[PDB]
Amino acid sequence: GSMTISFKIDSCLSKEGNLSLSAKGQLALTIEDVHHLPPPEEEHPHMN
Amino acid sequence: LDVAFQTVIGAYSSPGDRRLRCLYVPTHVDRITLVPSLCLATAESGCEKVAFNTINTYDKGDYLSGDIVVFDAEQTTLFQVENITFKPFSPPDASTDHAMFARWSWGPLTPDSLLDNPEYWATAQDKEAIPIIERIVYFYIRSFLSQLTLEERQQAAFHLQKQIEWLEQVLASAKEGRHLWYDPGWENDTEAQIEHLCTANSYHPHVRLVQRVGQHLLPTVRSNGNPFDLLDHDGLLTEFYTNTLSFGPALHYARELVAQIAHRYQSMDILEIGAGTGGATKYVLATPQLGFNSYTYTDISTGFFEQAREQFAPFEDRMVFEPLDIRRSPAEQGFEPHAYDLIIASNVLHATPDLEKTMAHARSLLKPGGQMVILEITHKEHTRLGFIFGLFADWWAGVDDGRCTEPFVSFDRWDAILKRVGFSGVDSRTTDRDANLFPTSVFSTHAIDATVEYYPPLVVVGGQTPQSQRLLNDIKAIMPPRPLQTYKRLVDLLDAEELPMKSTFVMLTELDEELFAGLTEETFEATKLLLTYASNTVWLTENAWVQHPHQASTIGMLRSIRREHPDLGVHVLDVDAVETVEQVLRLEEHTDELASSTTWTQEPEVSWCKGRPWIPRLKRDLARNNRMNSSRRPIYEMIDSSRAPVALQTARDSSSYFLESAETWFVPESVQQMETKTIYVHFSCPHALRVQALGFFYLVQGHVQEGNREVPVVALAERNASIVHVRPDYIYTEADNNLSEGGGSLMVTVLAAAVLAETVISVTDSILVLNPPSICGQMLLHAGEEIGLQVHLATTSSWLTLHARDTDWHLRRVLPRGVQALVDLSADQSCEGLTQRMMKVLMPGCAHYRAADLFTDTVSLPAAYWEHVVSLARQGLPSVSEGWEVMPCTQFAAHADKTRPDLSTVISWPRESDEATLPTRVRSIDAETLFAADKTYLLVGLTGDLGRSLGRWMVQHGACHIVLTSRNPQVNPKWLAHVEELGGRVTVLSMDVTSQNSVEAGLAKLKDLHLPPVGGIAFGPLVLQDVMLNNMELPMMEMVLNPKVEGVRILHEKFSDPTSSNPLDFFVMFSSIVAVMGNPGQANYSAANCYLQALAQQRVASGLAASTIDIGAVYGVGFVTRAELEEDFNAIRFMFDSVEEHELHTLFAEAVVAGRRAVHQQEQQRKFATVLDMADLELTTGIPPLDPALKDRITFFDDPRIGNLKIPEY
Amino acid sequence: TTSSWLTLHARDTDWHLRRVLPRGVQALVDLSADQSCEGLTQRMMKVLMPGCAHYRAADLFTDTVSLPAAYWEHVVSLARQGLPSVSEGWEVM
Ligand SMILES: NC(=O)c1ccc[n+]([C@@H]2O[C@H](COP(=O)([O-])OP(=O)(O)OC[C@H]3O[C@@H](n4cnc5c(N)ncnc54)[C@H](OP(=O)(O)O)[C@@H]3O)[C@@H](O)[C@H]2O)c1
Repeated sequence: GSMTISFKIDSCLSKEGNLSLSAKGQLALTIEDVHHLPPPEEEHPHMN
Repeated sequence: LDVAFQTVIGAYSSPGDRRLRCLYVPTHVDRITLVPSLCLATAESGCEKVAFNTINTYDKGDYLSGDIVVFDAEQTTLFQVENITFKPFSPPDASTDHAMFARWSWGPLTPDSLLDNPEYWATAQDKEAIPIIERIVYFYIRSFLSQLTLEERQQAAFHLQKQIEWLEQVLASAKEGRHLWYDPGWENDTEAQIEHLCTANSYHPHVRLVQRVGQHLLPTVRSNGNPFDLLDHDGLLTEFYTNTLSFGPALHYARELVAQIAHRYQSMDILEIGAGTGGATKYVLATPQLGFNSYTYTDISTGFFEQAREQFAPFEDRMVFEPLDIRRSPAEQGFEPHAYDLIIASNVLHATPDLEKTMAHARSLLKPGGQMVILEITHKEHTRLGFIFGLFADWWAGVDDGRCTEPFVSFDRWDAILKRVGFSGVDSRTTDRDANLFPTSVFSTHAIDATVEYYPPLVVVGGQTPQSQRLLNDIKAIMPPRPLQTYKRLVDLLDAEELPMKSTFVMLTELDEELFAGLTEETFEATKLLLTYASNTVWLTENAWVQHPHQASTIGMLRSIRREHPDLGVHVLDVDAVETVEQVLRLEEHTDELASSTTWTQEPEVSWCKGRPWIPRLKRDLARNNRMNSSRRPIYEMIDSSRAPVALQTARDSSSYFLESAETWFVPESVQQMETKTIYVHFSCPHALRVQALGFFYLVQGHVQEGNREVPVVALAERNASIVHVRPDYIYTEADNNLSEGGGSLMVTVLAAAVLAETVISVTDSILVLNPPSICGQMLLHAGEEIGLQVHLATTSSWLTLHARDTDWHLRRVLPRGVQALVDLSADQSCEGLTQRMMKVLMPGCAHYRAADLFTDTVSLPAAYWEHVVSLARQGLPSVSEGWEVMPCTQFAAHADKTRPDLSTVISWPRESDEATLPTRVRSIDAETLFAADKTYLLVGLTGDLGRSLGRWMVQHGACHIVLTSRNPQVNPKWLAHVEELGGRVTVLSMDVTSQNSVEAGLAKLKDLHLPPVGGIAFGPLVLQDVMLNNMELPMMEMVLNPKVEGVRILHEKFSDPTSSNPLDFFVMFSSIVAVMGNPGQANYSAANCYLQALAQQRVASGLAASTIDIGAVYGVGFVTRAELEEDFNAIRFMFDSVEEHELHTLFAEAVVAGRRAVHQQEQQRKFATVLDMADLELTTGIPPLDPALKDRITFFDDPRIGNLKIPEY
Repeated sequence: TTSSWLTLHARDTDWHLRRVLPRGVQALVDLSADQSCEGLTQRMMKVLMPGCAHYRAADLFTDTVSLPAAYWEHVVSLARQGLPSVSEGWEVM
């Protein structure tokens, strides 16, 4: 039920330049053949 | 999602606060996590509006770290974020620094008439330097005199005096000139004697130049060669100017004089003539934070300017370069006439035969009253400087004046000429009692004009006290013929039938019963009447800031009045002892003087201390500014690690190691952590070693001071610092030389690691240790033998010589099958894979311990422990030498790598100040714990957002018991629960500090709650009435004062005992920056805050911890936020800078540290007798860089108090 | 538990763990059969005491194998403290 995917958004601002790395990371997908996250904190009490 | 990210910034920074001083862009997101089903459901639902929460987990400034949680209306989390790291688009620079912090630099109201610093006297060696070369010549000096002058004519007439233009007469007369000193039997042997001086200090450059020029003056004597280029490219003449302890002390006095002048007159237009290479420029301009509005670097030749542009780049923003020929009119040269506040002639007036005309030119460029600072030759002495001086190509240009060279003008003749050319005469001089300062003795003068008058009606109020009576009589006798009125009391003034409305008032009331002690007697309406009838006024106070807080409340009220009524000249004179005259008349006549376009300044607030007048000026306290900004960028300060705790700290990302300030800033908890010994570390282990599951400790070795004995010891520190504070339980006190320098630390570190490995596992019958240090291998074998545990050694370099990338089958073949635990000490991570394979071949469930489990860069005991450690170490000390892997802390920080730990390496901490004075990465004031867990910290009036934030920060920094107080303490109990989660019990007291009964009831309830004794107070109760004094009412005065004034009075009386078992670690009184500068409509507030300041000052003078923080506009929290005044204060931001919630926490932290430091210095007999000694107590804050472009809007820009805080103008 | 028990949740932030997790813990025993909690466990190692002992489910439960009487005596004694917690055929297959 898992899928690990290394992802890299390479970027090139102008066709003159080479392709560079804009972003990178990993993706962990909990999947199925077709409350998953902690409930948020208690709406922090006093906030200007 | 980008808006969700913006939520992190919002948590980090409030609108209008500017805590986001640089553009942070998301650089590294640790973990996003999205529920696609819920996100799609929300998108298709049509609500398209979801709630969010966000924590600004990291906010120090270098990069923000935040965790986000976005959820639906039903509170289901659509997606969350964890440690999203926004890093600045570009690394933060000093231009992004927050300059809110400032200190009351207390400096003289006028430069000292005689610069006589003992540190800059002619030291004994100098008083042996020059007198030795005198001894060479003293025999027949009286006969040499005229001859010497002839020798000094080598530029003008020496080549004609004895037909010395002919080389025969050259070889004759040049050697005869040298023999005018070498004649008495020394002759050429003096060349050796000269060298005998050059070998050491205080005589090197001068006599070395004597040698170097005398040996080559022959071509120059005939006026052919260059007098000083005879030594290539000014070999030592610059050294003679800069380093000689006869020339040098004059330059030190010049720096002192320039510092005093620029302090008293800020934003001076400075023009240095004769700067040349800039040695004098370096000396004078090196003064820290001197008020130069524009520094016109200047010399007769432009050739030096490039060098200046290289030497004075930091001042280039204020510095401009232009050449000036002092022999020529400056206006003809482009310099604006009378456009300079100060001029500095650096030993160049002797290079012009037009001395009088050059000084007249200097006057032409100086504004009326401008300050001329002259370093120049005076009071010639033949036996001391003949050789080098007699050569130069224009120093003798000036004999036309009548005497030898441009005469060695005596300070008396200097005064005569200087007065003739339109100045005030010799106002200041340098101590020239004995010798060695006559060639460079410095003088200070004013560009005299209509100037001070050492007419409007004068009214004196006060004189009731016998000292006040004496001062009133002295005023009457000394005042010039003027219309006069006199009133015993200000109430009598209110009863006065007739008063002049253009009156100049001299108020001795504060010497008598203060206004703020008796405002209920209509003294406040009398003050209104005084303001109405007053155009100028001077108040006299008797040590208001240190002994009479009511007088200081008056000072604050008048400080705000000076802003409310700018046409009303307001002056205050604080006298530490009234009995110690003649200056109040001077200040009154100064107030009558309103020369706005001239250098002379108003002197809004003077203080008479130690028999001299002084003034305060707000100067950016670069120490605490650097401390605050180090939280946001790598701020470096020159710190002495030998005497100041300096920790070799790993980077946050563990990128590398760097030296940082480890100052604990006087945390008073040393009782439960009993007898915390201070170890001055000579050698240490870079990596912290785990110790029997107690934690990670850095193995350190070094001195401990026991009766001045520097006893060597080895301990388990927790900071890896040059100086550590560690409990004795973690110290091995024996001074065993076998545990040699560095080597002993290495062995004890190795055995700490080995004992950890043996203990955390011991249960097993056999273990394997992978790639341990050879020393570590031997000591692990010894420990296993002693504990009866079969230890096997494997090395990837007897040892089981494995290899990285070895196959699992090979490991099965070779690795013993009896192993039950694996201890991977391989610093290199390459072996990691091998280690994994071991877990496949070794016993199932085999215990695993990596190098990170025994060695680490982060830390955040039975005597038998170190006894066994040293015993095992003694089994294998001879295995290696003492300096096996010794490297200095600087070298390690420069070249070490956290990812590549070098186990069995030892940092050698420098011990000499010269060796240890290094650029250390400053640490934030609140980076470390600042508060004790066994004390209650009482935040009075701090129940609002500001106070609650301060309390949560306190508990985050060691405050386990906090008491918020307020007449209406509206705080959610769940907020108390939240702060409890932080590790501190917080309670609300419902204490109205206005009443003694209420305060006593609250303090008794503290005991009823069984809270620890009050160890500190954060006094910040506030009531505001934005109204003018003329329109203000006494009830408003009481309303704003009593919460402040009476509150501090009650709390001080409750905690005024320094002998009590629980003295306050700090008494921080939350003052407003208006207390330091005033503010229209808030004289009430400023007077209350000034009462707070004076109570803090006199409480420190009483031996009790105290301090004040002159806060600006707190946007994130406080009344500015709940009242939604952010826009109003932003509209006047140029007047009051924004103080963030966390920057306010930093300011309070530094105030606490200042109070503790003041107490400790009092233990070091610091008296804090006068206001000049308590600038550190008052942390001035909230004043932005004052832009001259906004001078019109800034209602206090004309106040010299803020002079150092002004931005370049051109 | 990621399902008294400290009802944590998988994918919880390290800051939340610092807020909730007790600071006196010296060892961590991850018995989560589902590997989803693994990441959470890693975050615990960042918030818990440095050098905190770690034990995963593989360290206490495994599918491969390749004693004092007091041992089983204590085991059965402790079991007898909580036998009624569930029925006999709780997860019989
Ligand atoms: N512009 C500035 O310079 C500036 C800006 C912000 C803060 N500060 C400083 O920081 C401190 C806190 O400011 P703040 O924004 O948080 O103001 P605040 O919100 O009004 O908090 C102060 C509280 O202390 C309470 N209080 C406690 N004992 C009192 C008494 N005996 N009489 C009257 N009120 C009493 C006040 O009334 P309640 O009990 O009902 O709450 C007030 O709510 C101030 O004292 C000030 O020195 C200065």
